[PDB]
Amino acid sequence: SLPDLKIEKLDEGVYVHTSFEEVNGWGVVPKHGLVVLVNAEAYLIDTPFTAKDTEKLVTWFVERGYKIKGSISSHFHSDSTGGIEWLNSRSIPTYASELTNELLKKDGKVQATNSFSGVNYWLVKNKIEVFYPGPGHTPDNVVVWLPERKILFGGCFIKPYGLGNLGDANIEAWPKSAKLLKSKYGKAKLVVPSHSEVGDASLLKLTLEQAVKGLNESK
Ligand SMILES: C[C@H](CS)C(=O)N1CCC[C@H]1C(=O)O
Ligand SMILES: [Zn+2]
Ligand SMILES: [Zn+2]
Repeated sequence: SLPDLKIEKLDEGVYVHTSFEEVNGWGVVPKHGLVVLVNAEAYLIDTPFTAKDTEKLVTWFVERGYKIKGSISSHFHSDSTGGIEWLNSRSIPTYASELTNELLKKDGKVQATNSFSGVNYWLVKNKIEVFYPGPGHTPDNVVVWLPERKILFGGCFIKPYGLGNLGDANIEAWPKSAKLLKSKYGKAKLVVPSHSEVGDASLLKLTLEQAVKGLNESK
């Protein structure tokens, strides 16, 4: 029996959702996601692994009087995009980078309805920003920045302890992308990784260090 979906407040207008799956060859993997509230509207940062969890997550917010305005997926893997098919079926707007959509189509998965290309994208002006630091954990990975709180959702890019599965990784690119991310978001109050506990800006440094080590052990 896996743990039930968890929803907890991280900051004003910000909640973290945690979902769990048994992953072949990796054991039980926890996935952190965010829900960001603007007025009476709610935005999903990453979907839980499954439609069932995504439906539960949406319901929890709908019950509390919020309209689900949009969803954004950090990268193509199912821990970020699992709910897209369901969200699309409910006509709830879904967002991903053009690269992520290309990779999804490739993986035989349902694509986000809306896509953006380019480094910066403001899902909500002045409140939610998507940033692409370049290839790392995957070619398409992006981070989400909340300026009003200085909270960065690292997603699966942030890897303090180990890089994890390198199957889709760009090992050569990653240290450079990490350096770029650290320079841009060193100011961050909080960093929320996908697969590990919430932390301060130091997670950016650790990720860069891990990325360099991985490339080296790699040579
Ligand atoms: C469900 C995730 C996809 S990012 C996964 O398989 N793993 C494998 C180990 C932890 C985590 C990771 O690569 O970050
Ligand atoms: Zn991944
Ligand atoms: Zn992941």
